[PDB]
Amino acid sequence: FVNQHLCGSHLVEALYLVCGERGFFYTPK
Amino acid sequence: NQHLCGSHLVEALYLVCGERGFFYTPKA
Amino acid sequence: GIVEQCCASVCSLYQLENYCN
Amino acid sequence: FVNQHLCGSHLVEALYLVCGERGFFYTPK
Amino acid sequence: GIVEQCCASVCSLYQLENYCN
Amino acid sequence: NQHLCGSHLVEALYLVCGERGFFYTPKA
Amino acid sequence: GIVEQCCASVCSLYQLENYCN
Amino acid sequence: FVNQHLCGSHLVEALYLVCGERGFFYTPK
Amino acid sequence: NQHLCGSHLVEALYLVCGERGFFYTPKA
Amino acid sequence: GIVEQCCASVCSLYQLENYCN
Amino acid sequence: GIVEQCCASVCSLYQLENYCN
Amino acid sequence: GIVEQCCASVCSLYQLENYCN
Ligand SMILES: [Cl-]
Ligand SMILES: [Cl-]
Ligand SMILES: [Zn+2]
Ligand SMILES: [Zn+2]
Repeated sequence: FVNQHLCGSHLVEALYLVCGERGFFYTPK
Repeated sequence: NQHLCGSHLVEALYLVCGERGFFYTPKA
Repeated sequence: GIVEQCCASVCSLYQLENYCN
Repeated sequence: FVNQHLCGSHLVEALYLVCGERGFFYTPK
Repeated sequence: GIVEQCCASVCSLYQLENYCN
Repeated sequence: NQHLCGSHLVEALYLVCGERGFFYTPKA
Repeated sequence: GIVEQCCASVCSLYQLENYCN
Repeated sequence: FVNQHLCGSHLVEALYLVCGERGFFYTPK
Repeated sequence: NQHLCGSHLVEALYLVCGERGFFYTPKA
Repeated sequence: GIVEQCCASVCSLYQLENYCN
Repeated sequence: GIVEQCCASVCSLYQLENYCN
Repeated sequence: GIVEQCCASVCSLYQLENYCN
């Protein structure tokens, strides 16, 4: 895996791909 | 209304919620 | 949950707001 | 709903989500 | 218009509703 | 050729049409 | 319409150009 | 077809749409 | 694990591979 | 190929790395 | 946090793993 | 190359055709 630059909707796409059926929390500062 | 599934469901959550944040929990 | 309401069934953006923090 | 910053393909995704089966016109200036 | 507002600034989903059929 | 549906169909329209604009009309 | 030609059936990017303004 | 400004994931989406079942190589410099 | 198809499969490849580049070959 | 392993079946991001250049 | 790191800088998929259930 | 042209500048779908199998 590479380091990624991920803003906005791209970040939540990445979380979806990583977490899958486990689900995830999106929590911006 | 539309069916929103997987990556499309979370992009709709981002849209609606934005910097409020959100939770995506299939198991719920 | 969300998958049942929005993916299996259909839902509005208003319904989607229920999953906001 | 929050205010959104939406450029290019992200704007048309948003229009798709809002308008749904109603359809929509994409008309940049 | 609202289109350009969205990208240079911010816009609401309500504003986008103006573009539906 | 591919099947292009929903959000994928409009992103293909954006790509092809760009600043010409486009119409997406399922009812048509 | 577009859904029948491009989603139900398949279509080329050339066919897609028919929906440009 | 119009000229397009395409970075990152948007470029690979475009390659997918153009190439289809033919497949493609993504090769950044 | 999830099913990753079409445009979703290549965006997952971009994510994982990045500036390493990748190949998408359905015929393989 | 990738379609069989990742789309038809399922695969991990580790499996996806096998298609990196 | 990692969220902001991702957008202002870079982040790993490993870091994103911290946000799963 | 064309890849970098696309992001720093603009490119055509025709140019992208050069990357298909
Ligand atoms: Cl972007
Ligand atoms: Cl899909
Ligand atoms: Zn983007
Ligand atoms: Zn999809």
